[PDB]
Amino acid sequence: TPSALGKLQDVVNHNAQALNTLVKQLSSKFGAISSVLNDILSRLDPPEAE
Amino acid sequence: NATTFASVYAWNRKRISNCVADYSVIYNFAPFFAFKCYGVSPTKLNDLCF
Ligand SMILES: *[C@@H]1O[C@H](CO)[C@@H](O)[C@H](O)[C@H]1NC(C)=O
Repeated sequence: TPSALGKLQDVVNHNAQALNTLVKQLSSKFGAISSVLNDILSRLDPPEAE
Repeated sequence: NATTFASVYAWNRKRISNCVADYSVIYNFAPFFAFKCYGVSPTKLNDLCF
C-alpha cells in the first residue's frame, strides 16, 4: 500500500515542516536593514543598532 | 576635486568599482559642514564592503 502508514507519516512530517519554518523565519529581517546579527553590528553603532 | 559640479536638476552620478574604498582620503580636504550618514555609521565604513 502506498500510504497505509500515513498517520505516522503525517506525524513525522508536521514536526519537520514546523521546524523548517522556524529556521526559515530566522533569515527573515523583521523591519531591519539586515537579518544577520553580525551584519547590523558591523554597519551601525550600538545606540543605532539597538 | 573635479573643480566643476553640475546643477541640481542635471546632477552627475559617478559609478565606482574594482578598487579599495579607502575613506581616509576624504578627511584631508577641509573641515566639512555635514556628514549625516543613513543606514550605516560614519566610523565603521572602513571594514564594510559594497
Ligand atoms: C585637487 O587638484 C589640484 C590640481 O588640479 C591639486 O593641486 C590639489 O592638491 C587637489 N586637492 C587635493 C585635496 O588633493
